[PDB]
Amino acid sequence: DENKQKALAAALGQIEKQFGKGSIMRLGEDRSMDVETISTGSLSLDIALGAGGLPMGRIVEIYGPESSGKTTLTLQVIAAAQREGKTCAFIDAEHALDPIYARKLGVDIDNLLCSQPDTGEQALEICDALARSGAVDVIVVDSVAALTPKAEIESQAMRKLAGNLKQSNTLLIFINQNALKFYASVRLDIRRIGAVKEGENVVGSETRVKVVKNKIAAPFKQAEFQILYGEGINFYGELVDLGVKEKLIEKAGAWYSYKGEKIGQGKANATAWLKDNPETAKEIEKKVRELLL
Amino acid sequence: DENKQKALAAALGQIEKQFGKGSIMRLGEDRSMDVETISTGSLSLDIALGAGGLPMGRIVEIYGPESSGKTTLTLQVIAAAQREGKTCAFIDAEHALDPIYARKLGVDIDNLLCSQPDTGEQALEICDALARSGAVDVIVVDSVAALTPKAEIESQAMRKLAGNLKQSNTLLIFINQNALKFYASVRLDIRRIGAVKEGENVVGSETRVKVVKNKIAAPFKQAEFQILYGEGINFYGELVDLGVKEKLIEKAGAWYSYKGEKIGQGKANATAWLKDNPETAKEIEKKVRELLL
Amino acid sequence: DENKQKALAAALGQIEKQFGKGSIMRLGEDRSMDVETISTGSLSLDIALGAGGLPMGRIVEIYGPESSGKTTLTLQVIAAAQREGKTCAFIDAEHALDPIYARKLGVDIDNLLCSQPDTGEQALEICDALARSGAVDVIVVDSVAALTPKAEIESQAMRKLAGNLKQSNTLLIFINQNALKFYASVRLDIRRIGAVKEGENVVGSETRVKVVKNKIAAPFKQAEFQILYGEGINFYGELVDLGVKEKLIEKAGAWYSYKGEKIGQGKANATAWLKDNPETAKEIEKKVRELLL
Amino acid sequence: DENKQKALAAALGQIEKQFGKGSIMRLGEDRSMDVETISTGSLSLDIALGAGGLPMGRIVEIYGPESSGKTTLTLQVIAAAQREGKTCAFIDAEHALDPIYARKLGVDIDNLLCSQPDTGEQALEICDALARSGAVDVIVVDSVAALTPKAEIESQAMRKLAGNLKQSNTLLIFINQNALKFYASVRLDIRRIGAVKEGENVVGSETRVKVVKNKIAAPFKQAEFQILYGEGINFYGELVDLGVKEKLIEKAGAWYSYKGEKIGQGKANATAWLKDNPETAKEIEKKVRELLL
Amino acid sequence: DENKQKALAAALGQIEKQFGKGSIMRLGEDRSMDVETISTGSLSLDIALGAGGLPMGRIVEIYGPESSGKTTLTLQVIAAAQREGKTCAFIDAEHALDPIYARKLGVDIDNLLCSQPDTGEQALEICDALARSGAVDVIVVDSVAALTPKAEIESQAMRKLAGNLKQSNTLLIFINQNALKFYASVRLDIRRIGAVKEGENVVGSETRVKVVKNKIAAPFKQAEFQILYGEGINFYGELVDLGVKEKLIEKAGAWYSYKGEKIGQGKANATAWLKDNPETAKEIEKKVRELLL
Amino acid sequence: DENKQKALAAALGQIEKQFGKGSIMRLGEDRSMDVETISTGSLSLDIALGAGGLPMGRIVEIYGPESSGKTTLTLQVIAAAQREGKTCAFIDAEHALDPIYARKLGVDIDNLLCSQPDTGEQALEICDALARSGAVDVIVVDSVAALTPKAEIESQAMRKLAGNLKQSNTLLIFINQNALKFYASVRLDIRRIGAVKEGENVVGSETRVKVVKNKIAAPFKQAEFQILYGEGINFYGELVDLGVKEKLIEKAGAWYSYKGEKIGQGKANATAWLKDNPETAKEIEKKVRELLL
Ligand SMILES: Nc1ncnc2c1ncn2[C@@H]1O[C@H](COP(=O)(O)OP(=O)(O)O)[C@@H](O)[C@H]1O
Ligand SMILES: Nc1ncnc2c1ncn2[C@@H]1O[C@H](COP(=O)(O)OP(=O)(O)O)[C@@H](O)[C@H]1O
Ligand SMILES: Nc1ncnc2c1ncn2[C@@H]1O[C@H](COP(=O)(O)OP(=O)(O)O)[C@@H](O)[C@H]1O
Ligand SMILES: Nc1ncnc2c1ncn2[C@@H]1O[C@H](COP(=O)(O)OP(=O)(O)O)[C@@H](O)[C@H]1O
Ligand SMILES: Nc1ncnc2c1ncn2[C@@H]1O[C@H](COP(=O)(O)OP(=O)(O)O)[C@@H](O)[C@H]1O
Ligand SMILES: Nc1ncnc2c1ncn2[C@@H]1O[C@H](COP(=O)(O)OP(=O)(O)O)[C@@H](O)[C@H]1O
Ligand SMILES: [Mg+2]
Ligand SMILES: [Mg+2]
Ligand SMILES: [Mg+2]
Ligand SMILES: [Mg+2]
Ligand SMILES: [Mg+2]
Ligand SMILES: [Mg+2]
Ligand SMILES: [Mg+2]
Ligand SMILES: [Mg+2]
Ligand SMILES: [Mg+2]
Ligand SMILES: [Mg+2]
Ligand SMILES: [Mg+2]
Ligand SMILES: [Mg+2]
Ligand SMILES: [Mg+2]
Ligand SMILES: [Mg+2]
Ligand SMILES: [Mg+2]
Ligand SMILES: [Mg+2]
Ligand SMILES: [Mg+2]
Ligand SMILES: [Mg+2]
Ligand SMILES: [Mg+2]
Ligand SMILES: [Mg+2]
Ligand SMILES: [Mg+2]
Ligand SMILES: [Mg+2]
Ligand SMILES: [Mg+2]
Ligand SMILES: [Mg+2]
Repeated sequence: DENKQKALAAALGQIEKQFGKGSIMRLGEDRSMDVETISTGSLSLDIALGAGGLPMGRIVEIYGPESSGKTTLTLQVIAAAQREGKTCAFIDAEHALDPIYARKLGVDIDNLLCSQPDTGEQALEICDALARSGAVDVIVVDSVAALTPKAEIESQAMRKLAGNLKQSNTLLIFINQNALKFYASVRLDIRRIGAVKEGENVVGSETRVKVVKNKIAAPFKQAEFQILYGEGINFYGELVDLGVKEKLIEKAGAWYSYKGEKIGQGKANATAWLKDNPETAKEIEKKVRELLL
Repeated sequence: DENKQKALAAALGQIEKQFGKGSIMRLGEDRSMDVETISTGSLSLDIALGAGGLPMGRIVEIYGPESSGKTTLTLQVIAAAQREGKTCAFIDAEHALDPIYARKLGVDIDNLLCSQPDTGEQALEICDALARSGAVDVIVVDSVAALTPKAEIESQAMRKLAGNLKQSNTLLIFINQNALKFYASVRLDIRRIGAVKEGENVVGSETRVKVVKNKIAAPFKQAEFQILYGEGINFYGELVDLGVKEKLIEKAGAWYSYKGEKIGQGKANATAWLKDNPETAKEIEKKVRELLL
Repeated sequence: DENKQKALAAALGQIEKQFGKGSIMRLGEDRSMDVETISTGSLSLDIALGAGGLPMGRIVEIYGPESSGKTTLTLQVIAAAQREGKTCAFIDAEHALDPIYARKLGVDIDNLLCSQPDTGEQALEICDALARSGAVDVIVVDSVAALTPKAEIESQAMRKLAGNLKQSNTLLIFINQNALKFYASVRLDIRRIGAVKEGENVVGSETRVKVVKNKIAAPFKQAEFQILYGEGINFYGELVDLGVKEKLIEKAGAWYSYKGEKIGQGKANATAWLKDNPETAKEIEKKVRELLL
Repeated sequence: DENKQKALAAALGQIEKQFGKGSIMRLGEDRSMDVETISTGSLSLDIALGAGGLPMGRIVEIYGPESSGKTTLTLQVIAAAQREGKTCAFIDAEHALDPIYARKLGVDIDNLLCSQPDTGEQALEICDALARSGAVDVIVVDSVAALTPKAEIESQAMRKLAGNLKQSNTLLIFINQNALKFYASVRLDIRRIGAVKEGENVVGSETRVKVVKNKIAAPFKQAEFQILYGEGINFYGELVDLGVKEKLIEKAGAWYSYKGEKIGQGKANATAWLKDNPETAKEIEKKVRELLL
Repeated sequence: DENKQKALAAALGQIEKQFGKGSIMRLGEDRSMDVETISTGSLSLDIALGAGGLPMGRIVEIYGPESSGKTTLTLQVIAAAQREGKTCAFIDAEHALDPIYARKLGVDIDNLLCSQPDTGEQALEICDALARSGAVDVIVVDSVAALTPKAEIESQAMRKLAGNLKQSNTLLIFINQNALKFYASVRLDIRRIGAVKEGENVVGSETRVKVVKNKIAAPFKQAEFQILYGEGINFYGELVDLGVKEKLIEKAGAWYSYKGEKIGQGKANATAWLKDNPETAKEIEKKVRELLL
Repeated sequence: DENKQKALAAALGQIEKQFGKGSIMRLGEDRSMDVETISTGSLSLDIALGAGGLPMGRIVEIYGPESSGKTTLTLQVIAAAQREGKTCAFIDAEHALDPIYARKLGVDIDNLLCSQPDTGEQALEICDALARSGAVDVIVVDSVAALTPKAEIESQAMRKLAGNLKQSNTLLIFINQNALKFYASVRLDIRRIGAVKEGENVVGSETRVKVVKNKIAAPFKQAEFQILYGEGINFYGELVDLGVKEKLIEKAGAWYSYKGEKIGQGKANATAWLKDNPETAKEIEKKVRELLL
């Protein structure tokens, strides 16, 4: 019993000492590695990640079918980073960025560095150079599948990239539509699981993200949220549901209320209220994070 | 005659003395090695295994095509072990565990240890460390085919692992989609042999498991059962068929009855009755096991 | 002339005296060594072997591509031996025996001894121990190619094995997919040379076995027969063709007849008739053997 | 001049007296030792050998890559010998003789003596015993490379063998895929130098044999012929070419004619004509031999 | 000074009187012993030999790796000798002479004497008998390494051979792949130092011969030339280079010219011109020899 | 004390008077016999020899494994002698001299006398005749081990040779790969102790020479230097190290400087500078010699 508990603790400790704190974990442990993170723009996903956002200095992979929300997520990560004065770069092989939508999500387009590489090797070399500069905080590559080998147009790189990103504390996200599978500290499976309709017209998509790999906190948690056309992740909608779940917001059938006052009849109205009262929303969000992180 | 019977008995005895009781057996012998086991969650498979479940302290291999039920089986083994207060670990290289489905199968996710190794060598070293701790009862590796060599990403280990697992009495299961082939005490070939439909819609799969290698009891026995989507192995369905086979449950055409009373018209209803009357089901299961083990 | 005939007879006699009766032979001689044999389940192969089956106390090798019929042949040898009350053992390194198919071929699975060795050395030692017991009549090793050396997993043996098998009169068959090449008294090359179709669907395979080495009777004879899925060697089909060849069964174009009566139109129907009239079939088989052996 | 011619003649005569007529020769001399021979089945090779076939009482080596035609040649030698009522033996270590193909080549399989020795020493002892009998005319050993030493399975012999073969006038051919190199009177290098196609399908092989050692006539001559699948050496094709070369058969562009009459348009048709008119073919063959031997 | 010059001249003279003119030499002396020679077929090698070819009545050794050009050289020596009406003999232990290639090199195959000895002792005795005849001008032994001692198959000879060859003025060349090392008057080290390609395909080999021992003229000179497949030594190519070196042929960058006229652009074309204009080539060759010999 | 010092001085003096100045010495004495010498081409070895080079009129032995640098050393001795107008002879039994390499080392090949003796006795007699001429300054015999006795091919000499060499003041070096051991005044043990690489490719060998016997100065000193392929002993490299050792050249970490100016960064560059500025190099060399000799 106690003897076995001590033997297990020691064994797990030796494993962590040899391979790192995130090398083995109990799926239910409420502990996370002390790591600097950048918000994904989704409250439920920041919670599912355990650390409250994506880890700096690491490689992250986000994959899923076209239109599942990969680009939207990375643009919101960039916006979050830029708000904190961080320098971001976008390595593009898709040729599909919409600056109007990006600005809507909060991205400072004017200060976003961008490269549209001729070959996959050039793209990786540019990433490594930005990584080695110690002056770039976030790099987004969209997408992996578009990176065509030079030889074709006419593993070793990943190892060096990972090392350089770690040394400079640079977060790098690969959007994908074994090297990456193994070098990534976080891998996200994102998919559209339904449509959001304001009556009879489709205005967005119901989205689900599974954290299939997580080396900074317990893996396999999931997040669900809506992505509204031209607006991005419906953060306040997530806050309504999580506020209720943590018993910070009461739901009397269809009426939602906070601290004894109604904020809206129906999730849509409750969401709008939080959005129009950001100072209070920030307090609820802060409370939710303290409880679930 | 008698002289030859004694010569054969002595020869087989010498073989067993030199290489172990399971080194040679008569395929029809109703004897099994005294070994501690953990249920697979399938009554027919526990029977096919001869010992009533998978043997602790040994290496087991379960292989078959994608979606044949390998993960489902290992999760039900984990659930069975945890119910008995055993400590389990999941070494993942697939990045595909669904905790919602796992909890449905009975797994205590919160207490499940999990590791997502960077390389095949790291995965094996972690297994060995858990094995040497003497504090881990069940280790599941999913999957063998995903374990990529470090050198690639940028036999000797099996021998030590097997020895350590034996010393600590730790069961280790490798999911695969010559080292393993020879070090494993039990090897299971699992495959989907049909679809289960509740009318016009597919709700599960007809499954067949062949015990192709068994060093704890006679090999080559087979098990057949259904795996229902979101529910796992249809144990009560197996109990209906085995109860009838052992003449514990009578089948009057389409009506099934127990001790003179009808439990259901059609296998589906009979199955539901056993499921809703677990105390009686446990008695029938106990009877079946005593007769076939 | 006569002087040369006597000189040749004496020389051949001296060779046989020094190395054994089967050390030299005329390929056309209708003489075979007096040796106890076990049927292969194929009438044409028993004939091609010259002695009417495989020789007890000797080593036999059967090799050919996967699915050529090696296992089927050895299972039918086991069934034939068991029918005569002989004790058989199956040394398995393939982990692929199907007891349902085996029982269909006539094998008494319950009484079949089985070993699934960890290493090639262990397998050979088990064979030798069974050989030295004087209580095992037939040993089948499947397969040679799967016997991995212990050193790898982490000639001298053949000599002793051959001697022990001879002393106990134990037949041992090695299934293979220079030691064996030279120690074997019979070596069979088996291959699939076509498909058998009952209309538009494949129901079996056309098979050809060449006796490439034979130390008990003249080598190089061949046998041709069908192996039907789930049924094994089509013995009665061979009997139809051989009965006709030896003029015991008449064939009037498409109609086959025996002793003035039609047994079937087309080989398939004639085969079915013999199968349903075993007492007569046994007489024809006996006649064929007396004529060709 | 004349003095030097006489000195050379005397010196060569002394050499021959001391070591044998074939100890030294002028490569262009049209003289051959009076020796009994057996045809190889190839007209060009019988010519290249100088004596018209292989010499009895001597050792011959035929070597070349697999499928070059070694076995085919030896089987045709056996057929030629048997046609003359000679007794032949086949010492086999290859376990690959096809009696159907052999009969096609003219071999009297029923009367062919055969031995499949356990060791290289046993094979040589059997050869020597057959050699000493004075009752065996031709011995073929296939192959040298397969003769494994007893010690391994668990020069002095060649000297005695050669002496015994000489005394009994027995021809012995070793098929190989320094002892032999030096004891052999004839050594043949055979190789496939192309494919023979009847349109778009391969039906045979273009073959070339070099007489690299010849102690009965001038060495280094070459022979070229085709070996057709299932038929053996295309003798009549050689006869067409040699008949033309010796101006016995005229070739008017594509039309071949004999004694003023066309026998075929194209080598294939001319060959067929000779084959269908053997009595005339034999006369042409006889003429060619008288001119080139 | 002068006194020392006279003392040295006398000492060297006494040495030569006691051991022979070639017993000591100045490496740069442009003097050679008056000896009859036979061309090697290589202009640069005849020059490197100092005497203009190999010396008659002496023993010569030519050694080097397989395919370096040893046989080619000896065949060209034989061709040169035969052109002058000399009688040549080939003592073969290699069994590899190609008469087609030999005729291409100029060898009169029909008149070439050949022996294929059973033992090394027999080969040497045959050489000695040919040597003592006084009727053989050139003897080539290929090869030394193949001469196996009789005792094995089941110095003193060299001394007698050398004496007999000297008395009859017979040149003997040993091809090798201390007796010979010391009895030989000339020893040649030949090796392939590159490939000759007519574009992208290999058509020959770049060859280098070092005169490591020379008792008829200064040793250690070297020769470089090409050996073209099926053609032998590229003599005209050597003539182009030597003609230029001796300023008999002018080279204006890539254009070669003789007596004011262009003979070709590039060495290949210049070579072809000399080959097609042999009467002029012979004059240039004669000039080169007079200057370098 | 003083009495003992005088007794020792007298005793050593009597020994020297009776057997020669070099019959006994203090290993540390900085005195050497007044003897004419010829440089070895190695500055460190000339220093280790004590006299500044090899002594004329004496016998020297240089031995070591193949490729240790024996021939290179003797060729550089010959070059040094010839530069001073001395007459040199090369007695060869190796048949391996490369005149291209020799000229590179400074040897005047054209004026080098050379003999390639048939027997060991002939070689020694030629050496003695050259020795007695009083007109040869340096004789090199390569090698001792190759000198085969006449009797074999089919001490007393050393005594006379030594006497004659002494009388004529002729230096004779025996290259070896008790007579010599005792008659030699200097014996050198040379060996390769490493490889010299210009990056990743081997360009030379690190060499060590031990003066194991020295009758002209204190024995047992050692020399270390590099031998570069195609260039010989790296003299300037030795000068850099010795210049530094004697504080004539300063080394500031990696920078070498002379008289206040940098000559190169790294030994390689410093070496190159001395090589390109021979007039200064000669002054440094002269200084080093005055200090260490
Ligand atoms: N340019 C855009 N303008 C308005 N909405 C957009 C735009 N791009 C994406 N969206 C919204 O985001 C959802 C997911 O798109 P996106 O993040 O581009 O998917 P992915 O990169 O996975 O293909 C869309 O269904 C849409 O509602
Ligand atoms: N996450 C899941 N949710 C619901 N059913 C599942 C889930 N995973 C597996 N199953 C059920 O189990 C069956 C076999 O799946 P699984 O055990 O994952 O196969 P394998 O691991 O061999 O690929 C599926 O066909 C399905 O019915
Ligand atoms: N389990 C089985 N069930 C039904 N038929 C089988 C089975 N195993 C073999 N057969 C039949 O035998 C044929 C040859 O198979 P087998 O004897 O196993 O080949 P091998 O051992 O040479 O690989 C198959 O093509 C099939 O018709
Ligand atoms: N059993 C056979 N049936 C038909 N043709 C054969 C057979 N064996 C050999 N041949 C023919 O002879 C050619 C050479 O075969 P073979 O004499 O066996 O070669 P080797 O003995 O040198 O390996 C083949 O390419 C084929 O055309
Ligand atoms: N039979 C041949 N036919 C065509 N070229 C040949 C032949 N034999 C030799 N050669 C040419 O001569 C070169 C050297 O061969 P050879 O003189 O036989 O070498 P060695 O006797 O030293 O082994 C070959 O690389 C080839 O270009
Ligand atoms: N012919 C040559 N060409 C270029 N370098 C040579 C030559 N001969 C010797 N060397 C150089 O001298 C080193 C020693 O060779 P050498 O003096 O011949 O050794 P030894 O005579 O002791 O066998 C070689 O490792 C090589 O670097
Ligand atoms: Mg670490
Ligand atoms: Mg941890
Ligand atoms: Mg996108
Ligand atoms: Mg561009
Ligand atoms: Mg990681
Ligand atoms: Mg044991
Ligand atoms: Mg047992
Ligand atoms: Mg799975
Ligand atoms: Mg085991
Ligand atoms: Mg016997
Ligand atoms: Mg017999
Ligand atoms: Mg099988
Ligand atoms: Mg045998
Ligand atoms: Mg004789
Ligand atoms: Mg002759
Ligand atoms: Mg063959
Ligand atoms: Mg012979
Ligand atoms: Mg003389
Ligand atoms: Mg001279
Ligand atoms: Mg050659
Ligand atoms: Mg000589
Ligand atoms: Mg003295
Ligand atoms: Mg002294
Ligand atoms: Mg040397």
